Amino acid sequence: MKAVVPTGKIYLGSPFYSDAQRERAAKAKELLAKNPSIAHVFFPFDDGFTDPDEKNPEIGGIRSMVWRDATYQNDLTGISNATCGVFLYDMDQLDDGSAFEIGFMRAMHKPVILVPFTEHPEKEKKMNLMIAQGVTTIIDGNTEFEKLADYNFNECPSNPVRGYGIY
Amino acid sequence: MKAVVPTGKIYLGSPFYSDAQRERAAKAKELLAKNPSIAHVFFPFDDGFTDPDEKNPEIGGIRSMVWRDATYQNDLTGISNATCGVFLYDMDQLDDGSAFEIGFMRAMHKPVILVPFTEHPEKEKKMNLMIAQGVTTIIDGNTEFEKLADYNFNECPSNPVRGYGIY
Amino acid sequence: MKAVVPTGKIYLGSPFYSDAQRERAAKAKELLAKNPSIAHVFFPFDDGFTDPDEKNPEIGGIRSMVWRDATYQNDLTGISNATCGVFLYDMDQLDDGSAFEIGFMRAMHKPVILVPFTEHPEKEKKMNLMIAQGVTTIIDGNTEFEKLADYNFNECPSNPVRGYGIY
Ligand SMILES: O=c1[nH]c2nccn2c2nc[nH]c12
Ligand SMILES: O=c1[nH]c2nccn2c2nc[nH]c12
Repeated sequence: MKAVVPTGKIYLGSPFYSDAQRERAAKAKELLAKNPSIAHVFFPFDDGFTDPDEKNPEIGGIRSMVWRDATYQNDLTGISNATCGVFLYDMDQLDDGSAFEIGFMRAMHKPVILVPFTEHPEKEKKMNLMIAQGVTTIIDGNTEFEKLADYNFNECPSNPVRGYGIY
Repeated sequence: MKAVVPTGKIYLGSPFYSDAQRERAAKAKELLAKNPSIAHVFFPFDDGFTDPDEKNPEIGGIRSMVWRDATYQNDLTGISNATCGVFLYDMDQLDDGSAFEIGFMRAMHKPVILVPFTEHPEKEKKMNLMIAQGVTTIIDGNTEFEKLADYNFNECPSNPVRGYGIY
Repeated sequence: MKAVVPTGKIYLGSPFYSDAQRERAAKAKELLAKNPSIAHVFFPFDDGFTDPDEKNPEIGGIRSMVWRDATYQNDLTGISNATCGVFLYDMDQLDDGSAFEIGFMRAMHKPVILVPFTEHPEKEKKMNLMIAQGVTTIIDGNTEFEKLADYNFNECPSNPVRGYGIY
């Protein structure tokens, strides 16, 4: 039914190194900010843990175990707090972090919205079975990105992945 | 304590074919709508998934696997998002869907409010052990239905099933 | 990133026998009430279940199984509804109830804020490995209690236990 207050709490999973990825994430953020069903959005790369004992940290890049633990746990906490996952999913460069997180959320029985992106529509349209069956809602990033502004995250209606060859 | 905003998110479980069942559901919805502790109510039958490749689908009839998956997942998603379950539970015609959902929610450690209905109070008062022990709060549907309007769904105080013979 | 509404739902775990304990709980409650990230706070001892069939029940005495079940379940329900745990943790008299609840919440992947108190700073600073590693954020109760008023419970940033000997 119609929610009295917004209840949607989104875990936004995405790689964040290159341009386009960062641009995708930013646009996703604005779109979600326009959605009246959303109470909160968590994006892992926004904040960050600082290890006082960590000298000259990179990103390459050997990191302290304290930093690793704190950041990983910040992400798991984000998944725990979240009601649903929204993943900006690069089909050209598969991100195993995002896949890990999708599997994690599905094991918790939480709904997962997959938002796939490709710069090669001329190439074969294929998906790993675990992703294709694991995700509960697909919203195409190249053609339907704008739907993130209107999607009812209070209820997260299903939309099974179809039209992808499956391996 | 007193909630700053309503936090109650209800999964409302009930069969929805017959008259009476539908009436029960409607009254339940109104009562819950009057409750200030509730942020959201999900009722499985309100919306629906439409499989484009499904021609002339019948309730009770053979359904496509896509529709089955999407609908089942819509319910599981509702259970996931919910903080608690409220089941309009017909003691005269046992619904195994509702029982399934009760078990699912209890396995997730979520509280379950059972709202039993009978058209034969003069008849034997008996309940299956898994339901009687599984549910955390009982509110009699014939005599206490109205309590759905005032019950504090921010905290869901317990009220164990008593007065039922157990098999 | 920034919440549209507060989403923090706190399970406040603490013993409630001594005046010192009750005072800690009270101050904690007041501090949390000032936190704009918090939607709701649950404290187990605030309310109570009353077993009509229980004659002259005594705190610390033999309790009816109905009371035991209902009360235990009220706590588990509090943990279920909660997004995170905040534990007023007496390092001088270890409370196994609170520890139980911490383990329960961590098994559910929920974040746990430990707020340790000691009146014997002269003694060695030691912690059980399961508590030190189980907890996701430590806020010292003796020196940093007030931080409960400002902490962002929408996201619950990590802060690993350091400075304690580990046994
Ligand atoms: O720096 C990060 N690398 C990274 N790989 C996977 C998740 N994350 C993550 N979340 C927050 N910061 C980071
Ligand atoms: O609500 C309670 N929770 C709880 N955990 C451990 C003991 N207790 C306790 N004793 C009386 N009421 C309670």
